[PDB]
Formats: sequence, C-alpha cells, structure tokens
Amino acid sequence: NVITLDTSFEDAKTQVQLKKIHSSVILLYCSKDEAVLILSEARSLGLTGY
Amino acid sequence: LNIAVMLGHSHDVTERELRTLWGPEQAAGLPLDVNVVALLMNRTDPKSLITHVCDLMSGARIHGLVFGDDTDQEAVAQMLDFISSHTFVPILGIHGGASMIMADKDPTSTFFQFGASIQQQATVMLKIMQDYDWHVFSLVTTIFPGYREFISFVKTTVDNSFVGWDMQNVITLDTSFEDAKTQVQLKKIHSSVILLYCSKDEAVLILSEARSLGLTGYDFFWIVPSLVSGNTELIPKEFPSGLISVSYDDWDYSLEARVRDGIGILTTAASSMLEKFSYIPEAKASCYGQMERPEVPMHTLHPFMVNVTWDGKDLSFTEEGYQVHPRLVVIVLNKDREWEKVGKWENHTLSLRHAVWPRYKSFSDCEPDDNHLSIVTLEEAPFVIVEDIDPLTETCVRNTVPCRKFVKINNSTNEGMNVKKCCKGFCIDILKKLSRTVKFTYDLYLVTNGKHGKKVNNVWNGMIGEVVY
Amino acid sequence: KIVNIGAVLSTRKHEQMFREAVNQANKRHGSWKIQLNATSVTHKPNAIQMALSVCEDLISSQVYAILVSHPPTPNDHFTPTPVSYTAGFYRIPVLGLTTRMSIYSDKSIHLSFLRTVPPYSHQSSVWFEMMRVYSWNHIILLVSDDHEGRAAQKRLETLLEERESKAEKVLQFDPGTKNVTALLMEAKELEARVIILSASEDDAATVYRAAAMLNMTGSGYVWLVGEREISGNALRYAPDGILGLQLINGKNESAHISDAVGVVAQAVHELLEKENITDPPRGCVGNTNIWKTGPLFKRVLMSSKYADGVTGRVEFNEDGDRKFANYSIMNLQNRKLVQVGIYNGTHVIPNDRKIIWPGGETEKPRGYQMSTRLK
Amino acid sequence: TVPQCCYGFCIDLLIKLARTMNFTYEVHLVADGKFGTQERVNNSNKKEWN
Ligand SMILES: *[C@@H]1O[C@H](CO)[C@@H](O)[C@H](O)[C@H]1NC(C)=O
Ligand SMILES: *[C@@H]1O[C@H](CO)[C@@H](O)[C@H](O)[C@H]1NC(C)=O
Ligand SMILES: *[C@@H]1O[C@H](CO)[C@@H](O)[C@H](O)[C@H]1NC(C)=O
Ligand SMILES: *[C@@H]1O[C@H](CO)[C@@H](O)[C@H](O)[C@H]1NC(C)=O
Ligand SMILES: *[C@@H]1O[C@H](CO)[C@@H](O)[C@H](O)[C@H]1NC(C)=O
Ligand SMILES: *[C@@H]1O[C@H](CO)[C@@H](O)[C@H](O)[C@H]1NC(C)=O
Ligand SMILES: *[C@@H]1O[C@H](CO)[C@@H](O)[C@H](O)[C@H]1NC(C)=O
Ligand SMILES: *[C@@H]1O[C@H](CO)[C@@H](O)[C@H](O)[C@H]1NC(C)=O
Repeated sequence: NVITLDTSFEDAKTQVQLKKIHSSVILLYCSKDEAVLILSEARSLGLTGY
Repeated sequence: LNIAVMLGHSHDVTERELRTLWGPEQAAGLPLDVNVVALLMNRTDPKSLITHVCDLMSGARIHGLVFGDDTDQEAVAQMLDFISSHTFVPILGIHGGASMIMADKDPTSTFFQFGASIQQQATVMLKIMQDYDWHVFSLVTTIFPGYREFISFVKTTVDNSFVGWDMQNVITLDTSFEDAKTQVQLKKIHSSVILLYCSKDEAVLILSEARSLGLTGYDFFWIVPSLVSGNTELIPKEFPSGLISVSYDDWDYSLEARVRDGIGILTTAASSMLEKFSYIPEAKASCYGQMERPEVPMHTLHPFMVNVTWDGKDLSFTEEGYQVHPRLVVIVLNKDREWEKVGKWENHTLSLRHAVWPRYKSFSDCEPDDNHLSIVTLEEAPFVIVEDIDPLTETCVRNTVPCRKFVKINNSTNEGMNVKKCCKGFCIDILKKLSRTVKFTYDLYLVTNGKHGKKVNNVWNGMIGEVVY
Repeated sequence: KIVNIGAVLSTRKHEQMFREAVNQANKRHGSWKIQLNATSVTHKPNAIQMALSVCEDLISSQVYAILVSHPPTPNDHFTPTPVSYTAGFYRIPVLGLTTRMSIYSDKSIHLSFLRTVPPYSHQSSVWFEMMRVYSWNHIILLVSDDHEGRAAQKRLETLLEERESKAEKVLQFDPGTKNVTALLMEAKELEARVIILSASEDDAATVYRAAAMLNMTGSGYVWLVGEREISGNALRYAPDGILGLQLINGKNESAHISDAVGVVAQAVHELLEKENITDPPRGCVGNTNIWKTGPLFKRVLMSSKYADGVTGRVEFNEDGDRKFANYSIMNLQNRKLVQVGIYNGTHVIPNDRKIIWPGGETEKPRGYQMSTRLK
Repeated sequence: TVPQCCYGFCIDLLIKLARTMNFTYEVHLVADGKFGTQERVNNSNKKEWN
C-alpha cells in the first residue's frame, strides 16, 4: 500500500505512520524542499543501508 | 527468650501489644517463653536506632529484633545491615523500607529478610511466558548495577531449557537521554514480547519512546519487574494497559500474619538452638562502638534456621538469605488503571493462573484491532485428534497449536475449567498454512455442546449455533 | 554562598596541612567569589561517638561532600561503611582516599560512593594486555570465594569473551582453608602452565608454599600475581622470577586529597548556578528526606573531566572510580623489586631490562603442552 | 574394571594415526554402553549429556 504522508512538518504523526514503512526499495514522489526532511527522517530511522 | 518488634504509627498500640503477647502463648510450649517488647516510634534516624539498640540490650538482653517500617527507602536496610552485623543480633525484614532485598549482606551478618530475589522473579516470568506460549524474546536493559549477572543467569537458564525459546540479542541502551542514538538502535527493536530491565524514572521515557514507535498494540506485550512497580498507587498516565508485573503485597498476607510468621521462625530457631546447645545468647557489653576486639565465641543461628517448620509450612531460607517459598503474586494492569491478582506462586513453587486471556487494550493511542479470530473445532472427526499435555516438563510437541476445552466437575455441578491442551491434525495443518499465508493470529476452541447440531425449535445447536450466536 | 565541607583525616598535623591546602586551593586560580569553610574530623574507633560527631558537625554545617581518608592503621581494616551508609540517606557523595575494595565499586549496595583509585577488578585490563602482548591463549584462574574475587573473575570473563577465548579451568579457594593439594594437582594436570593468583595474603602465601613444595616454581611456568598478593610474607617466601603489578601514585595522601578537594570545589562552583540548592537539616534526628540535587551531583561528577592536577588527567567511569590509572610492571630480581615497564593507558610500553623467568630461563615459554596423552 | 582386549576395525585406523603422529592412547569402555544424548533427571530443567 502507498505510504502517503498526511501533511508536512509532522513531529508525531510521522512516527505513527512509521509502522507501515517496512520494505527495501522506496519510491519517493515528493518535492525538493521536503526531500531534505524526508531523507533526514529516513537517516534517523536508518534507511541509508546497502 | 526476648523478642522486640517496632512499628511506626500503624494502628492502636495497646491492642497490638496484647495480640503480640498472646501470639506465642497459644501453642509451642517451651521452657524459656519468649516475651514481646513493642514500641511505636515514627522517627527513623541512625542515633535513634542506636539508642533503641542500647535500650533493648539493657532490656533483659533482647535476643532478636523485628524491624518494621512504613516508608519505601532502600537505604534503611543497608544502614541496618551494619548494625545487625556489629551487634550480633539477628534482624528479620518486614514490609516497609527493608521489605525489598537488594544489597548483598556481609557473610558475618545475621540479616534475613522476607523479600524475594531477582532470580526468583526471572523464573516466575519464564513460567508465565511458558504458560502464555510467548517464545519470542526481547530484552531491553539499561546500565545499572547487578544487571549483567542477571542477564547471564537468565540466558544460562533459557538455553538450558528444552522448550527452545528465541535467542534474540539483548537490546541494551547505551545511556539515558539519547535523542539520536535511540533512533539508531531502533533497528534492532523488532519483536512481539519485550522484557524491560530498567528503573522507574527511565521507564516513563522508555514507554514514551515505545508509544512514539507504537509498541502499545494488542499483539505487543510488556513485562515489568517488581522494582519499577514498587508502589501500586502511583500510576502514571503513560503506563499501557495489559502490562504484566510480579511483586508481593499485603493483599494476601497482612502485617499481623507477617509478624506471626517472623515470631514463629524465631521461636523455632530458639528451640533448635536449645536442642543443640545449652547456652543463652548474650549481647555485647556496649551497644555500639569499637573498644574491644571483635569475637563471636557463640555459634550463630545460620545453621539452625536452615530447617524451619511452623504451622505446617516450611518458611526456611537459603544461604544467601532468600525465602524458599515466597509469595510472588502476579498483577496485571486493569482497564481503569488498577492492579488485580491473576495467580499466586506459594503452591510449592508452581505457577497458578486464573485463565483470563484477553486483558490487553491500547490506551496511549486509539486504534481498534480484530486480529484475534476464534476458531471452533470438533474432536470426533479423525482429521483433528486432541492429546493431553505430557507431564515431562514440556507443554506438548512443537507440531501442534494450543486449544481449550470445558470439562464439567461432576454430573450436577456445571463448571468447566479451561484445561490447556494441544490439538493436532489435518485441519490443524490447514489452519497453520492459512495463518502463514494471510498473516493473522488464529485461536482454537473445542466443541463441548454435543454433536455438530441441527435446527430444533428454530434454534441452532453445537458449532453452527455458536457461529450463529 | 557560604558552605562548609567536613573531612575525616588521620592525625592533627594532617588535619592542619589539609586545611591549609584547601585554603590555598580556595586562594588559587579558582577565586574571586564567595569562599567556603573547612571542617576536619578524626577516624576515632568508637563507632557511635564518631557517628554522632559526624552528624552534629557535618550535617549542621551544610556539607555537600564527604572527605574520607585511609585509616591510620594499615593492619586494621576500618572499612568506611558507616560513613557511606549515613551519607546515603541524602545521596551525599563521598571521596575515598585509597579504598580499593571491589564491594564499594558496586553502586547498588552503596548509592553514593566515589574514589580516585581503581579496584582490583581493573587489573583484568592489565592481565588482558599482558596476554595479548605475550600471545597467551590457554590460561587458568585461581579465585578465592569472595565478592571481590567473583567481581574480578566476572570482569576477566567479560573482557576475554570478546575474542572467543575461554579459560580451561577456574578453581575456587576458601578464606581459611590450608589444604589445597587436590586443587594444585588438578591445576597441574592441565595443558596450560600459566597461573593467575588473586586472593587474600594468607591464601596466596599458603598456595605459593604448596606450589614450591610441589615443584611448581620450575622452568616452563609463568606466575601472574596481583598487587596486594606480593607484599607481606610473599616477598620473603617468594624467590626470583615472580611477576607483579605496582600502582604509580598509589599511596600519596596529600596529592590525592588535594586533587579531590580541587575537583569537588570546581564541581560545586559550576553547579551553584542552578535554580535551587537542597539544604540538609541541622540535625540527623527527626528528618527523613532526599536531596533533589543528589543525582545532579552524581551527573556533574560523572560528566566532569579534570586534566589539571598532580596526575595527568582525572576522570570517572560508570562506577565512578578512577579511569586510566598508571600501572607499573613489577618484577622480583635477586629478591629485589625491579620495574620493567609502565602502562599509562594499558599500552605496549616495555623497557630495555630483560625479564627473568622461573628456573633461570631467559626466553618466553609457551603454554602449549599436549603431551600426546589422549584418553 | 578388569582388563579386556578389544580389537576390530577402528583399531587399525587408530594404529595408523599413532604411527603417523606421536600418540599415547588408552582405550576405555562406557559403563552404560550407550552413545549418549540429552536426558532428563531430577530437577528436569537441566540439559546434560550422558
Ligand atoms: C533439620 O533438617 C533436616 C533436613 O531434612 C530435617 O530432616 C530435620 O527434621 C530438621 N530438624 C529440625 C529440628 O528442624
Ligand atoms: C440428540 O437428539 C435427541 C432426539 O432424539 C435429543 O433428545 C438429544 O437431546 C439430542 N442431543 C444433543 C446433544 O443435541
Ligand atoms: C568556617 O566554619 C565555621 C562556619 O560554619 C566557623 O566556625 C569558622 O570559624 C569559619 N572559618 C572562618 C575562617 O570564617
Ligand atoms: C591435604 O589433603 C590431602 C588429601 O588428598 C592429604 O593427603 C594431605 O596429607 C593433606 N595435607 C595436610 C598438610 O593436611
Ligand atoms: C622436586 O624436586 C626435587 C629435586 O629437585 C625432588 O627430590 C622432589 O621429589 C620433587 N618433587 C616433586 C613433587 O616432583
Ligand atoms: C605523593 O606525591 C606528592 C606530590 O607528588 C608528594 O607531595 C607526597 O610527598 C607523595 N607522598 C609520599 C608518601 O611521598
Ligand atoms: C600514554 O602512553 C602512550 C605510549 O604507548 C602515549 O602514546 C600516550 O600519549 C600516553 N598518554 C598520556 C596521557 O600520557
Ligand atoms: C615424534 O615423531 C617423530 C616422527 O618423525 C619422531 O622422530 C620423534 O622421535 C617423535 N617424538 C616423540 C617424543 O615420540
């Protein structure tokens, strides 16, 4: 299922929807401005693996 | 011969003193009857305790003292251990600050509390999880004294068992107040049942982080030791319902019962000493201080208290000073944030359960779930054959799933106990395949109301009737 | 910002010299603020009298730290247990001088206890470094049944299990037994020929006498002995070829106390900017409360690093004891103590002097002796 | 524990091994005459080989 973010700047709801994030290859249809924060959250969760 | 007991403003003084005096007079006739010197002081101070010791030693050479307390302070027991070791006076631990046994007493000390060790809590938790068939393990620990040896003990106990539990690595937090490293170690956190060996202060933040990650689901379970849940009245709002904890409280043994047990143990020890030796123990010339050489010409009471039998129960102690048969009641957080007993442990170091499976619900967040799908199966068909649990320290074979049956006590007393059995068969294999394919937990129920059933008086009976209802 | 700090010291001249030392520490680089008083007491044998004196003097003087020194009599133990127990009511930190007992390392028994000297358990790192540099793989451990011995052996096992190495046999002793012939024979009937000793002085002496009787001091054997197991009768009853460990700056009361008072003064000066400070009651009678600043003191002591002082650096580990102490290799040559290396941080720092071995061997032996005896 | 005299198939291999490499071997017979697996005794929570 598509993991659609509700809205930008979510300090708590992102952790709630983090449960659905369990895969290997992730397709990111987002914007450049929010890509930085999305990748920061991924790094915090640890999506920068091999 | 002389026993002293102190309590802090518990109840009326004269009635308690009369009851304590009557205690040893009901039975157990001995040539040197023990007396009771009961005093009520609300102050717990070092020099006050020294003055009390001087009064008791000047008070006809009080042989032993029973220490009672109301506050919850672990330093009181640590301070009293030194006094007990120096004064050569045995002291028993009762409810209060000295109720919990945490520090290791000196080998030359004579301190023996009524508390329970962590190792007993570990095996109680293991028995509870074996009853729940929760083979998944996850140990979340923080750097605290004595936790490494507890982890070593629990691993050398679990690997020795024939059950075959999971061998997940321990998820040990590096340090408290980690805003970034916790997210780094969150990768290792992937399980269903999590064991938490931490402190009460950091338990709030650990559970807040779990709520942020979402560990408050129905499938997730949490086990909390006795030290964290010391007080049952202080319940923070962040505690999720369905939490399993093990402790001991006065809900089944009151202060009167505890002091009765203590005085009975003291009388049995005195009787054993009189049977073996023919000397009356005497205290030091000075209650406190170091002016003469430390010598103990008279043998202590350590070997005399190994075999203790009072009122038909063996309230003995081990070498380290732990009860052989402690209470170890199990408390599960209620829906309205209360604690209720769901089984005891005094039954010859066995496990007892009230057979209450569904008691877990999410309260930190709101998320309904219906993965628990009950399944009703018969027994007469050859496709499903039931078997009794083998009394060989193992529940049943690995290639089966648990099932429950109602067995009536007699021909008239309609009461069915939820006996735990394992059901195996072709339909069991089909259910296992469905569980592995759809990825949903499935329960099992056994038909007890006659045959399959038929439409009689426009009423369905048996499995069909249960499905309709 | 006027506070008083109590101290427990040995003699009057030591008391006055430490008073002038803390005065000049107040007058040195750390200055230009409200100063603090000084209080000292003696290690009086009378337990009740010393406890009541400590209460009346220190507790009524708004003490935040306790300065406990080594007992004036080395022969008598005089363990600083009652002072720590009294200070644990209000989570009052203490500063031990040279108490190396492993029981004080545990924080569960003693909630508030800090010291600037590593216990005997920290010798496990030195032993592991020796094994790494000398390529020892098969070793045996001799530990007496005691809390300190159990802590030391647990530390050794935890430090050795990282390399997937396990000792062939781990024997146990008792405090008072004199017959160890069976245990010595069991140790001899092993492939390993290296012995690590960690027990009381009397037990070490009697086991060394038994080893000498059973010709265990010959060639092909390496003996590792702890710091406290080489003094006393061990020097007289131990011939040459016996290794040992010695602590640099192990016994310097003045320097250690000066460093401790400087550290605590800097810590309290840094912490005095906090919003609130917990004031102890004027007496230890009738008051039962806990300090909100106890954990604050513990955290500020753990998180503070001191590179200025008599030693190179002063820092505390998780247990609160001194970290990265100076370890000096100790060897016995011609019944004389010879230093053959100093380990400032447990590194490879040898010396040009040759290391002797039992039996007159001048080369490092090996512990691999299969003997071709396979049942 | 009377001295027996065991011979057969494995003795030749043992002698070949002792000839190739220096060995001083003594043979023994198991008292129970079993290969040995995990068994259960008093205090059944123990996994020991017999
Ligand atoms: C002492 O302990 C032994 C252990 O079995 C028991 O048989 C005996 O009855 C005990 N004696 C007393 C006086 O408790
Ligand atoms: C089976 O049917 C008979 C009618 O012949 C009835 O009396 C009986 O109660 C039924 N039993 C069950 C278990 O429904
Ligand atoms: C510091 O200690 C006490 C105050 O608590 C006082 O008796 C003493 O004289 C003071 N010393 C000085 C130099 O003021
Ligand atoms: C020590 O015990 C052994 C038992 O094997 C005995 O042969 C020996 O004589 C004992 N030695 C002493 C000094 O008691
Ligand atoms: C030790 O050596 C001496 C001579 O060097 C010998 O007489 C004695 O029997 C030896 N003892 C043992 C136990 O080997
Ligand atoms: C310990 O060292 C200090 C300074 O390094 C020195 O003043 C003191 O005298 C030394 N201790 C002894 C016993 O010499
Ligand atoms: C400790 O000794 C090593 C030599 O192995 C040296 O490199 C290091 O700088 C020394 N550290 C200190 C603090 O003296
Ligand atoms: C070991 O075996 C070799 C085989 O060449 C032999 O020369 C040597 O003598 C043997 N050593 C012993 C101690 O048996």
